[PDB]
Amino acid sequence: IVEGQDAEVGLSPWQVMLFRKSPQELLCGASLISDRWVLTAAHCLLYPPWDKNFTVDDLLVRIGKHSYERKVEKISMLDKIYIHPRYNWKENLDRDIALLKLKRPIELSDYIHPVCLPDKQTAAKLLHAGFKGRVTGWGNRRETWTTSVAEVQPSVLQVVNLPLVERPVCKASTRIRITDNMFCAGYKPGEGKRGDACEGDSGGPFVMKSPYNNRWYQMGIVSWGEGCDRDGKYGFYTHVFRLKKWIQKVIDRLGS
Amino acid sequence: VVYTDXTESGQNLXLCEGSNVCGQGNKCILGSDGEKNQCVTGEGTPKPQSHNDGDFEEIPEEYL
Amino acid sequence: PFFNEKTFGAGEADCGLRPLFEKKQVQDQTEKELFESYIE
Ligand SMILES: *[C@@H]1O[C@H](CO)[C@@H](O)[C@H](O)[C@H]1NC(C)=O
Ligand code: NA
Repeated sequence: IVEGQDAEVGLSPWQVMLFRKSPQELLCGASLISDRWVLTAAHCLLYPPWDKNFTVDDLLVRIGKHSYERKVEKISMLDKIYIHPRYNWKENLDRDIALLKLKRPIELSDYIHPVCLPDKQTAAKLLHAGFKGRVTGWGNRRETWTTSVAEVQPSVLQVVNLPLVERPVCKASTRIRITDNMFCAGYKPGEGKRGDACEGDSGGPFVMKSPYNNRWYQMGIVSWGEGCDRDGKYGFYTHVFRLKKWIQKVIDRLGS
Repeated sequence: VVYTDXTESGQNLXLCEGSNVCGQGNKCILGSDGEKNQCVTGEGTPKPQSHNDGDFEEIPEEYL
Repeated sequence: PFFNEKTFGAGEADCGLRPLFEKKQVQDQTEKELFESYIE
């Protein structure tokens, strides 16, 4: 998270870190949507250009983390990986969505609690240019560094609040083909403010709070960016609501 | 994924011309000093993934 | 329930309500900003 702040404890109890087993390292963000299911981006799991295709033995997820925070964080193995069948990494990450099933259901706590997924009304009410959502993750505090990556890495979970940007403005900001499965968010140059997702935040959630029911909803998954926090550029995010039918399919399949 | 600046000629899936990704099917000719970079048709090598955050405390051996 | 609880698990009914915030009728440090964006 570029230009964000230390999150308060318990701010984002649905926050999940995806972790490689050996070597131990942060791979991506993710979110908790039930006691048993975790949402992330496809590209966190499958990405041919980097020769990346993880199996369940390669990965752990970590939940309830603020900074090993024992008696507060839960580490879980994965039972199964599900990647959207029409995930198009060849072009520019159309349908960048994946579900991970936890080996075993976890207990909820002050620090562990699922986010809501949007429905039709939620999307219609909340997705308007200028409405601000919120991005959280453990990724780089800056796109580049002088000496070492270590220098831009946060000690605690970062948060930033960023506004949805108009589709035409999103399309005008880049030459990449934008689809209906994506949206962009961020401040225009010469707005008063800055901020963006950056390396190690991808797969993490873009949430919005409903005024109507006081509940948090994941409208987005951090998907892609040209740089982090560059002027005239915007973060792009998987449109979760538009892909909800696939989410339902996977979860409602018998013996999933 | 974040597309960052190409660091050697021949790379793709990185920022080549200004803040624009140079995509698959293309490769990035790095300008020397005073030269612009050029994204051209050709086979490119993806800019490698940067060394991830591997700085955490060790977790129980049970989780292997 | 949008998901069958049998395959989805527990969590849908109580989702999006944080134990350290909403459950306690307490606001986080920046959520006011989010609501201002809807109103102003
Ligand atoms: C993904 O890996 C699995 C091996 O579990 C395989 O079934 C599938 O065909 C792979 N896809 C790619 C692009 O390697
Ligand atoms: Na920007």
